[PDB]
This record gives sequence, C-alpha cells and structure tokens, in this order.
Amino acid sequence: HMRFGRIATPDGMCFCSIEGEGDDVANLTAREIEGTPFTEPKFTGREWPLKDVRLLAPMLPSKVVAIGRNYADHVAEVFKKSAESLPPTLFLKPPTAVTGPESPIRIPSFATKVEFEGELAVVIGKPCKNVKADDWKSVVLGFTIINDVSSRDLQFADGQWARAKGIDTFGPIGPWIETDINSIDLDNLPIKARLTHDGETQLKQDSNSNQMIMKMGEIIEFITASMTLLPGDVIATGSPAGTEAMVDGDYIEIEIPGIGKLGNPVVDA
Amino acid sequence: HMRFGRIATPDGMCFCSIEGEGDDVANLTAREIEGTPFTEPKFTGREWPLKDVRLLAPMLPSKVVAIGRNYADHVAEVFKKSAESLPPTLFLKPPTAVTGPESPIRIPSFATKVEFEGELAVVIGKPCKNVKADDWKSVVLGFTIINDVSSRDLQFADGQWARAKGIDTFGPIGPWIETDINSIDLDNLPIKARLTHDGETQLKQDSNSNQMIMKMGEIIEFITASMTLLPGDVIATGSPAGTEAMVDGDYIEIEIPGIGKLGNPVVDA
Ligand SMILES: O=C([O-])C(=O)[O-]
Ligand SMILES: O=C([O-])C(=O)[O-]
Ligand SMILES: [Mg+2]
Ligand SMILES: [Mg+2]
Ligand SMILES: [Mg+2]
Repeated sequence: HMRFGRIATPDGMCFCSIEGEGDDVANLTAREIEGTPFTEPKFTGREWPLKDVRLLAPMLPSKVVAIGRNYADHVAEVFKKSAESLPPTLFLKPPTAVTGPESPIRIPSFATKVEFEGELAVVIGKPCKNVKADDWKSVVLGFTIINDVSSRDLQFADGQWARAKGIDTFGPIGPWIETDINSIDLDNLPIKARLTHDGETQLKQDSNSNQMIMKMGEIIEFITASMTLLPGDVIATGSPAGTEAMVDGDYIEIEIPGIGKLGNPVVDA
Repeated sequence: HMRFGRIATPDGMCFCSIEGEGDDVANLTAREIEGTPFTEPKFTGREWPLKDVRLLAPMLPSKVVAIGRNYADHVAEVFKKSAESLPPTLFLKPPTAVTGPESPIRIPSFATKVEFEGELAVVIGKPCKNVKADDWKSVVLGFTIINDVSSRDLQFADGQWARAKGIDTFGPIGPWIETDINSIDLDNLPIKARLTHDGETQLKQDSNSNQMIMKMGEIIEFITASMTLLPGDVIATGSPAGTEAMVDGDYIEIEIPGIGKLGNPVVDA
C-alpha cells in the first residue's frame, strides 16, 4: 500500500518508499528498499528526508504504451474534429523520452507547438498477455502521472506521432507510484494541469478520468491482446482537454489528487 | 570483425561468435564469449554446433526505431500513391515484438493482411545523440536483418501504425550481427525475400539498399536529432517493394548477402 519512488543520492540510486503527509517534500521521507517494487518490500533501515535527495522517474519502463484520443473534448481541441471520426488509438513512447520530477523538458528548435498532456498512468506489476477487461486490476502495480509532451507541428507533418511524442525528455513520469489502487476511483478522479507562464500560473486542464472513452479494463484488454506487458511498463491512458503550447521558461504541473503532483521546467535544448 | 549471436544452449543463454562457412547452420559453430558484443571478446572455450542450439534474436534492444516509406516503389504498392506525397517517417516497434530465427510469427485472428517486410537493420554500438550524417559508422556495432511484419488492415484502420507493427513476434531479427561494416556496400547491397506458400517458394522482394530514399547517414542524423540511441538499439532502414500477405503455414525468408538469412514460420495464434 506504499508509494514507491526512485532516488539519487550523494551516493547512488535506489528504489524507495515515500512516507510522510500528503505531498510536500519538505514533509517527506524516503525509505530505502532492498530490491524492486515487484516483491514485498525489504527495507534497509536507511532513510533520507526527501528534500535531501533527488526524486527520479519511479521506473525505467521497458516500454511506454499510450492511448491517443481517449478524451472526446481533447480530440476536438487538437484535431478540430468530433471524436466519433477519430477513435482512440495505440501508440508508443520510447524509454528515452522518460524523465523525472523537476527535470527539464528540453525542446529542440525543430519541435514547434509543443504542448503538455497530463495523463493518468498505470504501472504494470506482472507479465501479462490476453488480459480480460474485468480482471484488469490483477496486473497493476500502481498509478502514477505522465506528461505526454507532444509537438503538434511534428504530429501533423510526420503522420506517425512517434517522433513528435518521442523526443528526449518528452515523457515526464512521477512523482511516485501509488500502490493503494483502491484509494483511486476511476469513475471519479480529477486530472488537472497548471501552467506557469511569464511568472503567472493558470489552470489549464481540469477534468476527470470519468471522461475516458476507453475505460481502464478495456485499455488493458486492448493492449494485451496485441502485446505482452512486463513489470515496470507504463500505460498512458490519455489526456483531457485544455492543453496548450509551452515555451522556454515555462513550468508545467500536472495534478492528480490521490497520487500527487508532477512538475517540470521547460527549456530550449 | 566477428559475427555476434545469441543462443539458448542445453546449458543456458549466452552471447557468442558465429564461426564457419556459409550462412547455413550445419556448417557453423557457436563460440561462447564471456561478456557481450560491446567489449573485447573473451572466449570461454565452450563451443557448439549451431544445429544443436537455438539461435535467438542477437540482441535485446531497448527500442527498435524504424524508418517507414523509405523505398519509393514500396510506398506505391502499399499506399497506392507516389512517394512524393508520403515521405519517410519515423516509427517505433516494441521490444516485445522482437523474435529470433526460426521462431514463429504468430498472427492473432484480429490481424489481417499481414505482410512481411525484409529490411536492412543497424545495431547501435555506443550511446549517442545529435550524430552528424557522415559520422554514422562511428556509432554502429554492426548490421543485421529485420522482418518488419505488418498488418496492413490494422495500419489503415488504426492510423498510428504501432499496433499493426507491434504485435508480439512481429519483429524477427537476425540471424546474427555482422560487425565487418566495411565489407558491406550500401551503394550496392541486394535485399531479397522468398515466401514459401503451399509448398512452393517464390522470390518476392528483390531490390537493393541503393534504392533507399533516406540514406544511412541521414537516417542516423534524423533519429539522433530527436532521440538518444543506446548500445543494442535497432534501427530498421525500410522495406523494398514486393511485399505480400502471409498466412498460417507459410515460411518467409529474408536474405541480405554479406549478412545471411532470416527465416521464420507463420502460424495462426
Ligand atoms: O493523442 C494523445 O496523445 C492523447 O489523446 O492523449
Ligand atoms: O513502412 C514501412 O515500415 C516501410 O516502408 O518499411
Ligand atoms: Mg515570451
Ligand atoms: Mg496523450
Ligand atoms: Mg518497415
């Protein structure tokens, strides 16, 4: 039922549990675990307070499998078409896209109209194939947040979204993995995003997972019909409406209550 | 200048050097190395006739990055449009699609008009980013073959090719990595594919890497401008014309002279 993370120390890296109230690192402690999150936790006895170390992406996924066009109004705002013509579709982000909390989103000069995309993410906890929708929870280790960073201009030019969504640092994940799955109600879970631009912060996405076109069980069944998923794999369940372009100097913060906050500065590469 | 393989032995799995005449297996010998293909090879002294062991995909890549629409006539046959309007484009195949020589291509019943795609592949030797086109050889471990298996029906219906190209087993690779890079002339390298159907074998693809729209250096530069590549990563350079659908019971065999042959049976899953 813990929250699992990865940290870097003046020493070296490790998995950890994160303990402390709500979510403000100054109030947070990281307790080293012996192995990986995939078996009952062997704690070392070592802890640092979170402020004293650096939170990383909580996992190094073999792959990042994403559902595109899973929120009707997001389809509308991005493609300027109603969702009926443009159904949810599977795509991949490379592991090299992955980055952690507070890490910069590094935009290359050829990547324009780059938007954030706050999304609920699911971390797989066991090898699985041909999973039935209603059995979905059986394969999930926990929930986390992803920012599915996307160059709109590349998406449109390229046709295949892969490059547009797969540039280095285009996949912030974190801040940790919430394994208390039943604390999270998919029929009622808010997804928010706040963009700081020119020193001023505004609410951009403000929706709920209950707006998903393809529901959680359906997603897992859909994916695993085609591909085997492994422990550590991440599934991005789609972005709600409200996304917009970012530039050097901005800061973007995704919030999912019950999980926490995922924040990143934005810079030119 | 060795040829590197991976094998499952009546012991375990290991990296090996492949020695002998031919690109035929009863004439060949697998020589165990202690480490991996990325450092200086140390032979353990264990050796096996290649016919007695199982040849695996020669690498477990972190990612497989593919250039689509890199052969003009292939664009024509597949999309029914001239290549001018549909330029080369980057996509990804999941590591779970990867399989080895002689291992079955397992077609799920929902995947139809599933075609082979023989392609030259490149295996990355060192970590790299922002590589310049004429510096490409510097980042390459060697060459292998890939079969970029693709459900044409899914490609069209889905829009994003990921699922269509990413189903488990849809990415045979091998039979080994040829490190003698300069023994291969990219201005003149035949690429062939022979399909066995109902007991008859026919030459289907019969082209040359000199038909590539984006050249090798350009490919590496294009990819690494966006994505860090790591040792072991595989780059699929595109398929020539001549591809067609396979069904249960077929056997498909890709040949790239100077490299060898990559053969796989096809079965209904
Ligand atoms: O297409 C997407 O990536 C989405 O809808 O989240
Ligand atoms: O589209 C592809 O994958 C290709 O052209 O090889
Ligand atoms: Mg400004
Ligand atoms: Mg998305
Ligand atoms: Mg291909």
